[PDB]
Amino acid sequence: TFQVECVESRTEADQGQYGRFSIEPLARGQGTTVGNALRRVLLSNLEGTAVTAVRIGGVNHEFATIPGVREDVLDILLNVRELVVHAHSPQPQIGRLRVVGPATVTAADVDFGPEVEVINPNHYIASLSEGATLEMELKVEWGTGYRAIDDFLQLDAVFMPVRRVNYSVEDARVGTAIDRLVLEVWTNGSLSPQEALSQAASCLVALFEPLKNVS
Amino acid sequence: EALSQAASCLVALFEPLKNVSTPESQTPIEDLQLSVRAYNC
DNA sequence: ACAGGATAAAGAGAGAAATTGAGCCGAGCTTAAGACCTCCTTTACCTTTTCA
Repeated sequence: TFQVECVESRTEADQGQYGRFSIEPLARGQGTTVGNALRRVLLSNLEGTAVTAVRIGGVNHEFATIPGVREDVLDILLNVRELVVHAHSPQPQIGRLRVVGPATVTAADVDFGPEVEVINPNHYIASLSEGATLEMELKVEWGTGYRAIDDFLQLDAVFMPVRRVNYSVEDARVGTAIDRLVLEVWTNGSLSPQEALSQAASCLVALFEPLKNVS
Repeated sequence: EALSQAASCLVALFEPLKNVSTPESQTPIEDLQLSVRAYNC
């Protein structure tokens, strides 16, 4: 019997949200149990969307250049691996970019479908000079956890909605040994930290439920 | 039964985090129809 | 060390004083209910002003 209270919530400019929760009173040793389980589930067992592959018109390898584009293929790939998207359908989607001329290519230029929302609309991707056309095709998939790899260039997508999890255990002794959990959650903005916390708790409850009524 | 009790404790531990995260009394005393004396006091 | 001698300063003996506490009382004191007299309020109806 405890009470979870969001002490603080923020929305950093990069659209990355932050939250801190105080959970108390917890019995001695339960703070670490809850904190570690929540951290593992949040960072490893939440679903999210990320750019899995990309095709660029004019190149064929990661170590290649694009005439008139300040960055090369590698810089664009790294700038796109951190592009944050959120899909409303379990079906993989394809977005198309075709900016041209002097321009700063940001996330807003990607023509995703109605089912894909770019969390940060101004996310630097490339900088085109005069008489340059950047033709790009991005593929968005549904996955969990950072996933390194072994036509379309395969990418090491970051499916994680949650960016960072920290927890600390204090002592709320009034006058036994009671504990208090302080949980800090940084999310990339695709989910609020309260939605990420709710989904992590749902996964844990679903894991521990069948271990109760039989064995 | 210890495995069952431990699982029950865990489920009860993570349950609160699953989804947690009258017109007559507003009447001004003028409508009480008090005596002018009581009202004024 | 031990014995004798001189002395003053500190105990025992008693009653008489002064307190003292103890019972046994009724005089002082408190409590509660009811009645009961000033002071005040507010009304209903006026009279008495200043003015168009």
